[PDB]
Amino acid sequence: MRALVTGAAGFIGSTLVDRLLADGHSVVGLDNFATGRATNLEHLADNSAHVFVEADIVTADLHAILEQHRPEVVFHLAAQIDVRRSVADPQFDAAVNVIGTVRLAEAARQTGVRKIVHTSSGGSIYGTPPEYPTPETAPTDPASPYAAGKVAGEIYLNTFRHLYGLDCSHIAPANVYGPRQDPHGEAGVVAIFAQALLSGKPTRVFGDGTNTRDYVFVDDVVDAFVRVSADVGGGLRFNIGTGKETSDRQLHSAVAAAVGGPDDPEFHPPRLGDLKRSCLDIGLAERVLGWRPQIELADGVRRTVEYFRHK
Amino acid sequence: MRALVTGAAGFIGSTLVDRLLADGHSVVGLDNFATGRATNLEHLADNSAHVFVEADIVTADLHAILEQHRPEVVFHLAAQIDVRRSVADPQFDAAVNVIGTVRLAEAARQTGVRKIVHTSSGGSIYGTPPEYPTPETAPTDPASPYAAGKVAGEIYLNTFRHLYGLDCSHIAPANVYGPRQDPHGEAGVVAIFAQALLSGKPTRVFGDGTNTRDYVFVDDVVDAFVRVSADVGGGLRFNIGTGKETSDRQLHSAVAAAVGGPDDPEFHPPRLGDLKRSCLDIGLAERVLGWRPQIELADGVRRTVEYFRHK
Ligand SMILES: NC(=O)c1ccc[n+]([C@@H]2O[C@H](COP(=O)([O-])OP(=O)(O)OC[C@H]3O[C@@H](n4cnc5c(N)ncnc54)[C@H](O)[C@@H]3O)[C@@H](O)[C@H]2O)c1
Ligand SMILES: NC(=O)c1ccc[n+]([C@@H]2O[C@H](COP(=O)([O-])OP(=O)(O)OC[C@H]3O[C@@H](n4cnc5c(N)ncnc54)[C@H](O)[C@@H]3O)[C@@H](O)[C@H]2O)c1
Ligand SMILES: CC(=O)N[C@H]1[C@@H](OP(=O)(O)OP(=O)(O)OC[C@H]2O[C@@H](n3ccc(=O)[nH]c3=O)[C@H](O)[C@@H]2O)O[C@H](CO)[C@H](O)[C@@H]1O
Ligand SMILES: CC(=O)N[C@H]1[C@@H](OP(=O)(O)OP(=O)(O)OC[C@H]2O[C@@H](n3ccc(=O)[nH]c3=O)[C@H](O)[C@@H]2O)O[C@H](CO)[C@H](O)[C@@H]1O
Repeated sequence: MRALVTGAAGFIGSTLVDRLLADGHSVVGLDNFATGRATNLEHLADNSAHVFVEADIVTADLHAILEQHRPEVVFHLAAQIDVRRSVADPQFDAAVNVIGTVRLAEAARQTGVRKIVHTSSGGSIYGTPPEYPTPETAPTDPASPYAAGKVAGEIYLNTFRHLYGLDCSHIAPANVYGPRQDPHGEAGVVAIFAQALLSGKPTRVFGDGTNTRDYVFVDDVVDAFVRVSADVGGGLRFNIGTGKETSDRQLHSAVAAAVGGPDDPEFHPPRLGDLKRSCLDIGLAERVLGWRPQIELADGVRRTVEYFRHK
Repeated sequence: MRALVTGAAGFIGSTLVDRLLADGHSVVGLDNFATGRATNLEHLADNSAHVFVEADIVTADLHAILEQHRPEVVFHLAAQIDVRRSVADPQFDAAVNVIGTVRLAEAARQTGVRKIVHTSSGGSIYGTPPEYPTPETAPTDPASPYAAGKVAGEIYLNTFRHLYGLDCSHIAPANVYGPRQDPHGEAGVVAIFAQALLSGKPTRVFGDGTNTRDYVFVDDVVDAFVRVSADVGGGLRFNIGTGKETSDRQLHSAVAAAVGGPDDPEFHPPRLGDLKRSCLDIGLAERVLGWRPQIELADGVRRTVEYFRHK
């Protein structure tokens, strides 16, 4: 197939590009390097099955781009990713995550694209649901602008599906970690911890450290994207996680172990916009896509620390 | 109270301004005249309790405006209102209806505003719903970009409510009609019919004329805004309608009978994005707010025709 990946210079995006190429697809990457990194794609310089387009999804002529490249599937991973940043500038977050998605859908519906695979946020969209692990049937209740824009994006794509029959599915990951996650990013606790502990710099947890997340390895997430790209799960969201909770404090201990040395984080005040608890029910992805996560946290953390050592 | 009404130069907006003035409130009207008309407010030239601000919610410094006027309640009626226009340019519709709402909320949460009363769209947000009349508990399923943006607007305001305790309620009217509705657009069937039939100009219905809507009179809708402005229904949507379905053809007959001319509309192709049926369950507004619609269609049509006769 011809595939186009927005956010392709990023952590999950670049990993997805690699998988698609390995599966024998031709892949257009698109990114504006807001948070992405050239080194994430540098290995592809001589691969003729890959073409990279620098473009801002907010302002670029996406119609022209899609008309030129004719992707069958668009994997949409370009986004403002930081919850705290979304609180500080909700307009900017909404422009990238909502307007950007709308512009892409409008371009795609006119250029013969079969399907857009959206990236939602399984971690943030549910808020404080009565059910953990949380199924997709649980009402959304975003408590950050980031979460709100992600929901908004799903809704718009569902709208384009009704209007034009432009197919869509929403990949809703939990907390994704692994090789290529930015060590110096504002988000990405595993990368942050690995970076800090390997350089013997201070680390911190927020609140009393009891916040929980559902940590899912990047390769597992990438596999879900691939599975959902087919003519399946139309207009549906799929939670992509492990369905297991790890506290901030427990994760610190797990990274500290893999790195070796001290397990002694500082305790800082809670961050406005951050949920206290997150855990995804992944039953639908299994029943519908045949998808199951392969990597357990211990194994994944090893692989991640391994990566950060080599760099 | 100190009120601010966005979309104040518009149909519902100007009518709401009048009501708030009549109730003894001070009112700041805000509009950019995208679809609003100065003539809707000209009667206030020498009214001592209204001040007008010409501003675009997408780009103006709303922070400074709200800082100056310190409104307790913002009635948010500024929007791109045409479903077909939203299909033709979903980006523009999203910019006004989503980005504008976000900018407003972000300004409001910083300027001590107590509550934003949002205008959703009870007619469009449910798409094709499971049942008619449709209650607020029915899932949203927008099938036009306009509908999608209204849903997104609700969600963002709920988010700001979580973040900052900036209160919000969502007025979700059906199909509003009455004096001051612009007769020169493609939206606002009652006004379009009334002016055309009065002038002996051609009229049209779309498809086979069987589309139904729930026609609710502007004065009733305005009363709902007033009631919900108090500390009641935080984070909730209220359907505002009559719970009665009238077909396009039936509506044309009603307007023609009031005008007194022929009842012979042209039939034009169906409009992409337009739902076939709309009917709202108004039980929640009745219980919580004590709101009930007073004006039946026949009465409302008469009042509307008479406004256009003398204008
Ligand atoms: N990492 C997680 O835990 C996680 C889980 C759920 C959702 N997500 C979603 O996954 C996607 C990828 O995130 P990531 O973890 O790889 O982070 P990332 O920052 O590495 O990737 C995001 C990419 O989008 C690009 N981008 C941002 N704004 C853009 C714009 N206006 N135009 C073009 N490109 C733009 C960035 O430059 C970057 O390369 C995002 O949609 C994110 O919201 C991430
Ligand atoms: N008429 C209906 O049947 C109905 C029912 C449900 C929802 N609504 C909502 O009610 C509200 C009022 O609509 P209406 O029927 O009075 O239509 P209208 O066009 O008369 O009023 C909308 C007003 O918003 C203003 N506006 C638009 N974009 C703006 C911007 N960027 N900055 C500032 N002002 C801007 C317009 O100039 C206009 O005065 C809208 O939010 C509409 O979506 C209407
Ligand atoms: C629950 C939730 O909304 N999850 C989403 C959110 O992740 P988060 O915003 O939760 O990601 P993050 O890596 O910033 O935080 C994860 C966890 O680690 C903790 N922490 C973080 C940094 C640090 O130095 N120390 C520390 O303890 C933090 O308190 C939290 O409980 O955004 C991601 C994109 O960026 C994804 O969309 C996730 O699905
Ligand atoms: C069901 C629905 O989504 N309703 C919403 C939508 O109204 P609509 O988009 O339904 O409003 P409209 O006045 O454009 O059309 C109402 C009805 O009148 C018919 N018609 C219209 C014009 C004409 O010349 N002849 C004719 O027959 C049309 O086929 C439709 O069935 O948008 C409004 C804002 O603008 C509100 O948000 C409404 O809640």
